[PDB]
Amino acid sequence: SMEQVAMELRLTELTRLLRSVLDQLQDKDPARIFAQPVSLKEVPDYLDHIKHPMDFATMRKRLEAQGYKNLHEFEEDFDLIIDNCMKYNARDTVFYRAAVRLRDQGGVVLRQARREVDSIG
Repeated sequence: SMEQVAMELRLTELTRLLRSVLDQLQDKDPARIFAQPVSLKEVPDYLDHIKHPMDFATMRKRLEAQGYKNLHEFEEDFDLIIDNCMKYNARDTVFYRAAVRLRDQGGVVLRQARREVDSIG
């Protein structure tokens, strides 16, 4: 149908905008702490602690399959990255601190993203 195509074009354009958001958030992680999944070879107990691991490469795979239907879904995954880290790592660690700084800096980007998603529809 033509309606199905129009819906698909909307999803494609959301995917465009989420890719730009993802790039901007990942620049706020210059140490690349959140770039890849926590290695289960190197942290063998991780899944005992963290039930839904997340990282920027995993988000990018979902994004490129157009697997985010709305900004809420994308933010859910970003918040997992931060929240998983702040639970597994203690306050005094470079990991925890990196997450706090990513959260704080990403907030600004996500605030305007929400306006753009609503604005463009």
